[PDB]
Order: sequence, then structure tokens, then C-alpha cells
Amino acid sequence: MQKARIKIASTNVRSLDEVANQIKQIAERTGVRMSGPIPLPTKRIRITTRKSPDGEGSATFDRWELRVHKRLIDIEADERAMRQIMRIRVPEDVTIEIELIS
Amino acid sequence: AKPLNERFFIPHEIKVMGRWSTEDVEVRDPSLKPYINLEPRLLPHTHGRHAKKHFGKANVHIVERLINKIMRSGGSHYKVAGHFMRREHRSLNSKKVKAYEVVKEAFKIIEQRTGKNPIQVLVWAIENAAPREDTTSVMFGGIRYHVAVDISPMRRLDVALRNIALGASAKCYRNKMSFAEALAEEIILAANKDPKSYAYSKKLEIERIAESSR
Amino acid sequence: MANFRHIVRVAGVDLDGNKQLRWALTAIKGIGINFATMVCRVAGLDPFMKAGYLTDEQVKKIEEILADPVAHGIPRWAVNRPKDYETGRDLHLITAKLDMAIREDIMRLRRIRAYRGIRHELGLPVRGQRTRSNFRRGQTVGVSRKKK
Amino acid sequence: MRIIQTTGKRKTAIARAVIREGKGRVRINGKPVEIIEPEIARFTILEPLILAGEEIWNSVDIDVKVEGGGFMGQAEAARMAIARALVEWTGDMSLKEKFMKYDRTMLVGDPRRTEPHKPNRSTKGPRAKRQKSYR
Amino acid sequence: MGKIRQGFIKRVARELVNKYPNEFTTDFEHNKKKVQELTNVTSKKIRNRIAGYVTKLVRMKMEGKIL
Amino acid sequence: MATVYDVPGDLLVERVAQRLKEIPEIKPPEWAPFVKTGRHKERLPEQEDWWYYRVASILRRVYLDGPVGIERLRTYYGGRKNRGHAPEKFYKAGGSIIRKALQQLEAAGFVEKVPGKGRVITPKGRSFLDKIATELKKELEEII
Amino acid sequence: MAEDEGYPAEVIEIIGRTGTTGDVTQVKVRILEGRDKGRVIRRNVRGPVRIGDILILRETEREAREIKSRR
RNA sequence: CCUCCCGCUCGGGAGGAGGCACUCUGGGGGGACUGCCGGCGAUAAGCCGGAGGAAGGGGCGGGCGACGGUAGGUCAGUAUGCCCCGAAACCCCCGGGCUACACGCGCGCUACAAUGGGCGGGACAAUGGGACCCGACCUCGAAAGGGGAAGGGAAUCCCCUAAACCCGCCCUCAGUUCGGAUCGCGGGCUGCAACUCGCCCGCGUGAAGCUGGAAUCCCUAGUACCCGCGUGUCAUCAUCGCGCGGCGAAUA
Repeated sequence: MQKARIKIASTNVRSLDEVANQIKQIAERTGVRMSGPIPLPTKRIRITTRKSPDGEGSATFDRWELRVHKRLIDIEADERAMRQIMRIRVPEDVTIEIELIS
Repeated sequence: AKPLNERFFIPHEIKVMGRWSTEDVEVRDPSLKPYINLEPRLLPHTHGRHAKKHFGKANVHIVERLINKIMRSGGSHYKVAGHFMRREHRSLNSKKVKAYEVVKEAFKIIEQRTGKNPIQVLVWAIENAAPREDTTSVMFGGIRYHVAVDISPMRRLDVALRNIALGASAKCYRNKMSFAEALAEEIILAANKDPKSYAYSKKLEIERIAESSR
Repeated sequence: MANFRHIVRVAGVDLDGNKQLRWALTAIKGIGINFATMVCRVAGLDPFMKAGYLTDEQVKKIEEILADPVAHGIPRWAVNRPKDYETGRDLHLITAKLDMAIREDIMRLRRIRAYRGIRHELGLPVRGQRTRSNFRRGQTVGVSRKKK
Repeated sequence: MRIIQTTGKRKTAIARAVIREGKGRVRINGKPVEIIEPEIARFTILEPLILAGEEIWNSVDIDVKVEGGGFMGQAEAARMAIARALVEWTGDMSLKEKFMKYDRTMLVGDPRRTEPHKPNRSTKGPRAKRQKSYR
Repeated sequence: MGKIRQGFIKRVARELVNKYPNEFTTDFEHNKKKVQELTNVTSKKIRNRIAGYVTKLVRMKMEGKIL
Repeated sequence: MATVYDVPGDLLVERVAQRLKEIPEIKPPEWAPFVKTGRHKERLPEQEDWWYYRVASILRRVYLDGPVGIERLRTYYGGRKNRGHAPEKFYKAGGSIIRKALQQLEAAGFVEKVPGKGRVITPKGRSFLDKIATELKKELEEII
Repeated sequence: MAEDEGYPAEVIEIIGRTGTTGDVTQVKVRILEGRDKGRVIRRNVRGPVRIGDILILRETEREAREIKSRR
């Protein structure tokens, strides 16, 4: 066997949790021991911008959020038990990284 | 440094700034009793937020009130231990933090000469530095008067402490009167009602101009 | 103490006060506040005491650390001018050498016809940028070097 | 013995405190209460410990770790938690009501902490406008 | 500055005491359990208000005059 | 019954700085106070204490930290430099008083460079301290 | 100082507001001093003043007043 | 349980095993609604006061700006009606100009010292940004920086040190040890290249300014006042713009 890390991030809240939940449900029952889906930070990205193209009078200034959230999953299964679980549909728009070590 | 730690064993027990028992004094007048925080305890810095309510500013430790009307004068410019200032003024172009030191050294410099609990000399300087009568250029009904207006115990205190804190910064001006001193030599002479307190010269004039006009 | 005076004479006939040794030399043009405390070390005096508490014997130890400082110690960036007019290795500057050396190099440029020398004659900073309205309301920088 | 873990939070100095029985230990971020240089914010920490008594201060080990920016900030997070560490210990309403009548900065934090710097019309600070003079 | 409950909030609590008056009480949370099940929960904060008014509309219906 | 943890930093520093004169292995080299000093000084002081404090700190800091570097101890002092009317900014000290100091401690056996790339205390640097703090913490109870 | 005569008067009711600067708030006061006792005066009280506050009257012969009103 | 130090042998501290308790992270749920109690009000709406409580009566801070108008602002971001140019009002290039100044004003920074300066020591954050990019740590250099080199495409590493603070020491109110303009020199750094026109470091130089007329601006609480901190754009010009936490009020 081979301890795999699924490191899964997404740009929006609804898309990331459904995959994290589904990954912990399908893997649960087979030849997998699975450590729980741990939430790491939101590296919230602030873009802080000038609205007005005149830059004139008072110019009201847009605050921007890009929030990118990262769930992490350790798993003890084969490379074949890994693809079976990576079958799932996945939101657009959800990055799934795989490191493989023994 | 060892006296400093004795000043940490002693406030514990309980006493203001390390060695002034808050029982030494009493508020003899029943006017300035609910308006003053002589009776409660230990530290001014507190950060207990005031002006929250109608009289959320009466319960302010007398000394904390002192610290931030003694902190007042301040714009823009930048302070740090560097080369670096002024930026914290002849009255804290900056914080109550390095303010609280001044008032402590002024309690030290007013204790050194008078030898009384200095919280008996300052609470004796904020019942005398307040004028008992004021004229407002008040017009009511379109008719311009300059009138008898009597002063409230809360607005008394404020004119007492502020005139004490306004007088010292005219004297400290580029002068050996350090505010730790210039305040400590204002607080003795406002307690006395002396002819040397720029704070008891307005108290009087504001009642005396206001008596003429009535 | 080492024999009180209020006026001892140091660096020729120019006067040493009663302020503090490190501040009394700063005035003597050529010796500053960092260079005063470099010559207190070599000579062997207490730096924080008053000026004027000097016998005759201390006043001679300073005048020979001044004539040539690069002989006693004083690093080749911690001396007054290092590498002078392309052929002197290091020198000393004092009220007469500093006044002459800076007017010389200015006498040099005006003949050269540069954009530094005529920019010191018209009334201007050369690299400080704005002459647009600074020295404002009739005012003046005083350029180099002394209006006291 | 016992382990009663509490918290104390004022203007984002979060104090992590533990109250177990022992011999008069006062630990702050690893160092005794002695290491601090301002006398002042020390006395603030010291306020509750006398209101109850030295009796219970001597009989109990207090270790706190205050991860908070302020010097007075640390102290304040230390004032709120000791007081809550001593009210969980003995259990009575006598030590709780005695704190509340004195000050509410022993047993209430804030409802508020800090406000953002508003976009503003090209100047410095949340609440400020560029100076005018065009009249 | 000043406080006044919105008209959507009063339209809704008024007809909710009209259809099922007797399945409402003078407890806050219970009505709040019922309001949840009858009309939409567009959110949580409004769901406390409608419920806040319905309780007052059961206090006034005892009196004799209800507006 | 004491660590560097138990003693205030105002009483610890003249007791270790003396114990750096007395032992007497660490000493002032002449080039370091002269003009190879840290950033700008309103005056340069002719002090032994000056050298003995810049090192009496260095034995407390490597105690707390593991890999404590040169670039860390240059930036750890606190102090600025003018630019003009532009407000001041944060700069670091002279690396000359820090790179000879660790090496005067390294020959004394108080500090040693670890094989992971860094700077740690020896037992001789760790005991020199706990004895000087057992003397300081004992005196702090005697003195009201 | 010498007293003058401190003529303590505790306010009974706070009728409304006066002054164009707004500054006076007219308060009706009841007296508790050794000479008169009881007198009902309608004095020009400034600054924050609650119901049941104390106000040292300087002169006992006063009562300046202008009145109206809520609808 | 284990390695290191110290010890008055009572006892204090670090490491690793070990443990997810705590802080925290981000996803979800409850809690506040004039519900209750008194007073004012038409017993209605609503306002005031009270208790319990972490928090209260728009809780608090943002985003969220109708029909329109000033022929406001931008065709010099783009989109576009009309007109005009056609070795040119095109195109390529180097160099110079926008950074010229006797002066006037606007917006700001820095500042006129003892609530101070040096020196040393100690206790403290947060947003963020980081691959020709952040750069541990080690070494040389006074330093700016250079040489070597770990980790890091990130809760796991780096910028990083917060600054204000306080305690002791030296210094002892003068245009000064204030203040830093101006000028000589030595020296680094990026780019082809910083004289015009960069910033820093060191030594020398050491200007006005010692609290400012008429007049006038900003803001109402975790705010102002105050202190540093980051980022954008980005080699390099930041006393700017956006944004973070630390101290923490006056009056209404």
C-alpha cells in the first residue's frame, strides 16, 4: 500500500464541500483506511481597486474577494483504489492534487 | 528598580499607581460624589469604554480623565524610538500610554513637596478649578441675551480638569517645566486657589464676567 | 578634575568652551561629533566630562592626531576626505583646508563650464530637483554654508 | 488535583490559561510574572487576585499564555481569565458577584474589536476626507 | 436613529394569526417553530421578527382591540 | 532553582556583562567601538559595558531560539536612520559587532554551530547562565 | 472660600430646552437650604442634568423663563 | 517516559516520545424578537426606562444609489457618428524635454526638544506578499552589498524585525547633542545606460524654523487622536493610493 494525499482546493464554497463529503463517503467502504477531510486556510485574495476611470471628485473604491479554500485528505489504498474514488464528476473548477509516497 | 517592585507589592493591597491608598481622601460635598471615581480602584488605562451611555463618562477614574485631557494636542507626524518625537507634543500628539507616565511623575512631584496623598491635592484642585457660573451668548425668541446660566456638576469637573490641563502647556512651552512638573505645580496651586494657576484665573473671570451680564 | 579652565585653546588659537569636549570640537570647523570621539580614544581621555578640564599636556595630543589622522589609526572611510583630487591618498580637513578645498573644486568647475558650477552660482540645488516654488515667500535655503 | 481550562479575550489578546493546584506559580508566556518592565499593566493583572485573596493565589498554580499584540492588551487578557479561572475553581456566586460590582472587564470582553479603513476620497485613515478650500 | 418594523413583516404575521390562530402561543420559540413550516425562510433574522409580531398579535387578541 | 526565564532583563544584563569581564575570555577588540559601529549613533560611547551587553544578549537569544542567524541579530536590535523629511524607516545593525561576537563566544565554548546550519548553546554556555540567574533570582527575594 | 450662600436646589422636573445655541435647558427646581426651604424656581440649567440632580444656586432671586412647547 | 542545564533537593525551564485538550482554520447550526416587565402615547403605531444576558430596541461596519440634471468628466482605455492628415498631424531612431523658476496657491509629509536624545536590556501583533521570486543559515565586507546555500508554488518554509512600551545608565534646555536643507569626497545597487534625473551607507559640511494674521478644513467610539506593519502598481523615483493591527479619548 501507498499513503496518498488528495489535496483539493476550490474557488467557491458549495463546490468544494460536496466533493470532500463524497470522497469521504465512497472511500469509507472497500480496502481503504481514510483520515478525515481536514480544512486548511482560505488564502483570501484581496484585490483593492479604483472604480472611477476619471480618478475624479470622490471615487468609490471596489474591494475584491477571491477566496480559495483547501481541503486535504490522507488515504491508505492502492493506485487502483485511488482511480475508483477519482471517478466522481467534480465541479468545474475544483483542483485535485495527488502526491504518492509509501 | 527595587522601589519599583515595592510599588508592585503596595498597589496590590489596594493603592493607585503603586503607593497611594484610595481611602486617604473623601468627597465631602454631595454634589461631586456620583460624578467622581475616587471611590473605585486601581488603574486608569482601563479601556472600559465611555460616552457609551447618557452619563457613560461620569464613572471615569479621575486620573484617566486627567490622562486624556492631558494627552489632547496632536496631528499627522510620526514618533518611534529612532530620532523621532512630537509626534507626541507638549500634550501627546499620541498616546495615553506615554501620557500615563507624565501624570504618575506629576503625582510623584506633587507628593514630594506637599507630602499628602496626592489624590487629596488633585480632588482638592478639580472642586476649585471649575467656575460656579458661566454666561452663554444665548438668544431665545430671536432676542440676543448674555445670561445667567448656572453650571452642572458634570460640566464643572470638565472645566476644572481642562483648565488645569490648558494652563500647564502655556508654561511647559520650551521651558524647564516638564509636564510631570508643570502639571504637579498647577495641581498644588489649583488645589489652593492660588493667584498662580492659569486654571483658577479663568474659573474666577468666567463667574465674574457672568455676574456682570446677569 | 584636571585643572579647571573655562577657555583652553585647542586646534591653533580657536576656542574650546565649557559645554562638553565632544560638542566643543564640533564647532571647530573640520572636526565633527563622530570625529571628535575618534580622537578622544587615541589620546586617552574620558569623553562625557566638561571641556576646559585639561592641563597643557592633553592640548598637544589632539593637535598631532589632527595634522595627520591617517598615521594614528582612523579608517580610510572614517577620515575627513579620502582619495583627494585624484592623487592625494588621504588628508585632513580643518577650518582653512575645508574652506579652501570646497571653493577650489568650485573654482575648477566654473572654468570647466559644467552644469554643476554655474548651478551653484544662479542659486540652486543641482540634484535636489525642485526650484519650482520652494524657498517660498521670498525665502532662501542659504545654499552653503552659514547664516549664524 | 484538577485541570479547568478557560479563556480570556480582550482587543485580540487571546489568553490561554490553566488553573491546577500546587504552590503559587504565575507563568506568562513561559516567564514569571516578574519579567514585565511596565509596572502598570502588572497591577491590572493583580486586581482580581487580591479581590478574592492571597490565600487562593498561593494555593493554586496559574500558567497563562497570552498571544496578543498589546502590552496592556496582554495584561487585559490576563485580567479577564484569572478572574474567570478563580470563579470556576471555588464555584460560589460570592466571588462572581464581587467581580461584577467592581468592574465588567473581569467577566465581559467587548462586543467590538476593530473597524476597517474605508476606501475614502484619496486620504489616510478610515474616517477622513481630503481638505477643501474651493469656496 | 429610529425603529419601525417593515410592512412585509406585518402583512405576514397578520394572516399567519388569521388561518391557524389556535396553533400559536405566547412563547417566542414555538411560534418560531411554526412560522418556519408555513411560509418560506428567506433567512433567519426576519424569521425571528414575524414571530416577534405574532406573539404581540396574540397579546392584543385577548384585550379585545387588535389592529 | 532558576533559568534565564526567572530573572528580569534589567538585572540579568549587568551580572552577565561583568561575568564576561571577569572570566575573562571574551573582551573588547579595538576596531569595533572606534567607528565600525551599528548604523548611526548620536555619540559613539567608549564603554566595556557596550561590548559586554551586545554579547550578554547573544547568550540569552541563542537559548530561546535554535538556528539564530547573523541577519536575525542585525535586524533584532531596534533603531532607525533618517532619509530626510520623508519619515524614518527600519534598518539593521552593524554585522561587524555580531560576526566577531558569536566567534568570541565560539572560542569561549559558550556557543557552537550545529550541523543543521545555525547557532545553538553548549552545556558551558547553558551553565554559565543558570548559575548567574540562580545568583540573580536569590537576590530578588532579599530586596524589598 | 467664604460660602456666599450656597442655596442647594435639587431639580424636580425638566420642562424642555431654551437657548438658540440650545445651551440652556430649563429645569424646575425645589430648594433644600436652611433659610427658605421648598421654593419652586424655573432656572436655566446647562450641561448634562438628570432628574434628581443637585444644583448650587448662586443668587436666590431669579426665575428667567420662556416656555412653549410640544403640540 | 527520555536528553540537556541549574538547585537551597523543595523545586524552575527547553528538546523528542506522546496527546489532540487549547488557541486557531472554514463549513454548518443556535442566540436578539420590543419577547417580558414599568412609564409616556388614542389600550393602535412608536418613544422612553428596567431585569435577566456575551451581546439589544435601525446591536454594530460595508456593499447595495430610482426617474433625472449640471449640455460636469473621458472620444488621450476601449467601443463609435462626423471631420482632418497622407514621406506627412504618419514611421524609425539617438539625444533633450515632462525633474525648467522671480514668484502665487491647493493637498500632504517632516518639524520647532526634557511628555527629550544616546546606549543597552527586556515583553509583545495583524493583513498580507513570495519562482529568474521570498530568501533560512554560514561566511567576507564598517555598511550599503557581495560569495556560498537549506526550505518554499505554501495553516507545515521565507520576508520578520513590529513600532508605540518600560527599566537602568550617560546627557542637563541652547537655535543647542534640536532640525535636517545645502555642498566636498569615498562607496554599493539595478539597467546598455541613473550629468540632466535614482536611492542607500560612512566622514566632513550644517541652512530656514524657537509654535505662526486675516481666513479655513476634518470628524462623533474601538471612532478620532496616536504608533508602526503590509500590499498594489512594481528594476528604479512612494513625504502617494489601498489595507492591517498596537494605545486609546473629548463633546455632542
